[PDB]
Amino acid sequence: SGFRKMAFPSGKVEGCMVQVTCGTTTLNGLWLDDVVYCPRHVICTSEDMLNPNYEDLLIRKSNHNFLVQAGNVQLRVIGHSMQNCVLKLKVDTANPKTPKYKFVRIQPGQTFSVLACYNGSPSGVYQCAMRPNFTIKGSFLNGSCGSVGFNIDYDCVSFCYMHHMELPTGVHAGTDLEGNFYGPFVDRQTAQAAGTDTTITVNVLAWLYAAVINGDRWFLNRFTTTLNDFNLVAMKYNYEPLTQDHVDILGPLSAQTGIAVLDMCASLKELLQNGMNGRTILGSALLEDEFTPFDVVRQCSGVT
Amino acid sequence: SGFRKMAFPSGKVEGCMVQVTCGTTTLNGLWLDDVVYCPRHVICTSEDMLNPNYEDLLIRKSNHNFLVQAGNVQLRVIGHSMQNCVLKLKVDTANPKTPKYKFVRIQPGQTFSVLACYNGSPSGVYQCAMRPNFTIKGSFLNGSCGSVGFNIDYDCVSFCYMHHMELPTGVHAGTDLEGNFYGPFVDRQTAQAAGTDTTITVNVLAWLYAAVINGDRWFLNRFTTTLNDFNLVAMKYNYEPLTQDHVDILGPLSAQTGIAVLDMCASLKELLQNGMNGRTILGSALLEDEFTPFDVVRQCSGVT
Ligand SMILES: N#CCOc1ccccc1C(=O)NCc1cnsc1
Ligand SMILES: N#CCOc1ccccc1C(=O)NCc1cnsc1
Repeated sequence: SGFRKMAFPSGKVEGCMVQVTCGTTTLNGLWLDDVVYCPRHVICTSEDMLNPNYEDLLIRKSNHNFLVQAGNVQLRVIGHSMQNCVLKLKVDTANPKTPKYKFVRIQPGQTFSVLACYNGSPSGVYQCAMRPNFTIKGSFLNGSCGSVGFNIDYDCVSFCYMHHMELPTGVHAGTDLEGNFYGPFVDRQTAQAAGTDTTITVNVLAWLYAAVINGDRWFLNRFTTTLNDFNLVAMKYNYEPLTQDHVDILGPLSAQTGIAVLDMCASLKELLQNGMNGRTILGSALLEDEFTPFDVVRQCSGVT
Repeated sequence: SGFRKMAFPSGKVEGCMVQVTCGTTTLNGLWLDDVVYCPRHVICTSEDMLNPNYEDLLIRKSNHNFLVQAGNVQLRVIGHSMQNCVLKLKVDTANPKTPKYKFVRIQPGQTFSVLACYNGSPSGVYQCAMRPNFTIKGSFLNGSCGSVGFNIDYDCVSFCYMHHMELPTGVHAGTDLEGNFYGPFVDRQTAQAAGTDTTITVNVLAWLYAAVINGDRWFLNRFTTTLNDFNLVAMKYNYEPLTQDHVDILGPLSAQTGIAVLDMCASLKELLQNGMNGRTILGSALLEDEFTPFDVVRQCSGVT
């Protein structure tokens, strides 16, 4: 019993964190096999950040200009390339701590763990979610660029995110491990406002099932609704539209608790229309949306 | 920018997790040097849990009865002892992944990271706090016993907690690494109700400073208070009394933000007397108390 914002064990990802220096800029890199992956803005100076031409800037850089340090030992750069907004630094040594891995581009609503690093060293681990506006509400300071988001399936690490920047509103933007940004963000110091931060409806439902399982049942009501009715209510409150796909994904939670998905929707509907009235659900005074139906099933079953 | 419930990187602790089996019971163990530490209720059967005499139960167990498995390889038990509520299994091999470590008994209000394990394998990491009633609001299922709480200071892991049980109210009880329970809990299936779960006042103040630093300032008011006045308000709301020691601990946060500790207390006082009025602080609708003044300083400065 008990429900917590749980991150994956970070050991496998710690073994990949390196420090990348180019000129005076120092950020983090991800070392998998003989390749070190890092944000391309490592090649920029504070004067370049406003409007950089990365192709032009990269002409001035050679293999010896990128200083890669794994722990306290220097890695030899035998090649470099730019793929979208990341740099791939071919080193002469394969990372001996390289776990089994995949590079996946996740959808908004999916959650992942972030290993926050500074100067190639891990400082903390926390759980995140790709917001519907393609931002992440991380906790990142200057020098955190290069830190990665990830999911683990027993022994395989699926890298999904790499941190690149903080928007003027304090939220975060980054790429997948192919260098493609999530959303419309560009790696330059320009006007980039985020879109509507809507609530992940399927994740709030999953978190309501996690509360029923753990004993919090005060919010269960005598009502039901239809998908269309609930969606009219969800539109008003800036909640993502719930689809039949989301209902099917909530299937094993509905099955375990014996509460039909549309019944839980009518509970969510009343909570939106009436508030919590000073009460709490899983020790939280607001409707949590950063646990997927999969995270609930994993945490509640004990998947290792 | 951004403030998250951040856990320490778990790699160093993952390298210590082993599986301990005694008869039909299987729980987790912590392998440091040539010693495997685990809860003593590993020697109990479901029939013993009601009223066990661990000294008597232990007479029937020999070195070969405790099956220690580090990863997929078996560890040889060359000795066993009981220290309070833990068992120390002397193995023939020192753990080659033993980090620098200390065993510390923490006070209530202190926070730590938990590495939740099942069958010796880590499944998740989250941040906890020793509640003022000596319980922890963890996320633990059957077989999670043996999972440990910890803090890291650069390279040294301070082990502070080992999970032992779940009280009938769904909260958790456990020991320090010497086997001494936090609070009055006993490792038996008996009536054990928790005391008042008061709010950690110094941690709410620290979290209010973390919000000011990160841009959330709506709650800052034109008022101030005295320690005695604030404490009368804190008594009413089941908040821990604030001491001059807590004021001094909040010194660097007060210094960085330029907001006197007693001014932040009057902000906390108004928030307690008037509620949040549907607003949020650091994306939370309730006053967070599981970040110490040290955690705020660490997260906001980027200590690796
Ligand atoms: N605002 C802002 C940028 O500062 C940061 C704050 C938090 C996390 C990362 C950075 C960071 O180091 N970005 C560097 C950068 C990215 N694209 S052009 C320069
Ligand atoms: N209620 C209850 C116990 O079940 C648990 C739930 C969550 C975490 C641990 C346990 C657990 O395995 N305790 C075993 C135990 C501890 N002392 S006598 C038997």
